[PDB]
Parts: sequence; C-alpha cells; structure tokens
Amino acid sequence: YDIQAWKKQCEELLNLIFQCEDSEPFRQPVDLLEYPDYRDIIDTPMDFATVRETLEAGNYESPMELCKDVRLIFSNSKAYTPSKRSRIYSMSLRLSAFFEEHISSVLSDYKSALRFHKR
Ligand SMILES: CCn1cc(NC(=O)C2CCC2)cn1
Repeated sequence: YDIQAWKKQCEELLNLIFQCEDSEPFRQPVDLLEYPDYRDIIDTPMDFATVRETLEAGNYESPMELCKDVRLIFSNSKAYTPSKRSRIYSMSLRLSAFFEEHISSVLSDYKSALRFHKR
C-alpha cells in the first residue's frame, strides 16, 4: 500500500536496464550526426538517460508516466528501423520484453496502493 514505492523500484529497474547489453543503443539520445534524417521521422526523441534524469529530478508523478517514456524509446526504434530484422531494432524488442516483464508489478502495486488510499 506504499504510494511512493514505485520510485525506487523504477530506479532499480533502470539500473538493470543499464547493465543489459541490449540497452547500449538507447542509453543516450540518438546521434543526429550518424543518423541525419532521424528528426524527419521521429517527433519526440527519448532515451534511458533522459528517463533516469526525469525520475531523479522528481519530474515523474507516477510509474505510468515513466512507462510512457520508456515505451516511446521502443516505438521510436520501431518507427526509425529500416527493417524489422535490423540489429538495433532487434535489441529494442528484447529490451522491451524485459522491461514489460518487470514494470508490470510496479504498475499493479502503485495502482492498488492508490485505490487503497482513496478507499
Ligand atoms: C538506429 C538509430 N539509433 C541510434 C541509436 N543510438 C545512438 O545513436 C547512440 C549514440 C549514443 C546513443 C539508437 N538507435
């Protein structure tokens, strides 16, 4: 029933993601010098350092907001990929499955804690 517990849970999940080799293309913003057309395709860049910094700044109110930004990292990779078999996109799919597997309980616990608070 702890309404604040999601924050440390998200910090720990981000630490695991940064240890994962599959996160390396997503740890910092996409390099616009190496992918010069990136902003012609992607409206809202997102990366894991931006997510971590937003969390540490106290600029997420809920784990749902964090989850929306993490999902944007994956949807950007899918939208920019030239192929569904591309290396970076394939890494995003594995990392997304890992993220979804771990965020599920964080979201469930937060929503149940909030329902208890408003009972
Ligand atoms: C396929 C386009 N794309 C590029 C990346 N990553 C980078 O450019 C690295 C420079 C630091 C992050 C991820 N996706």
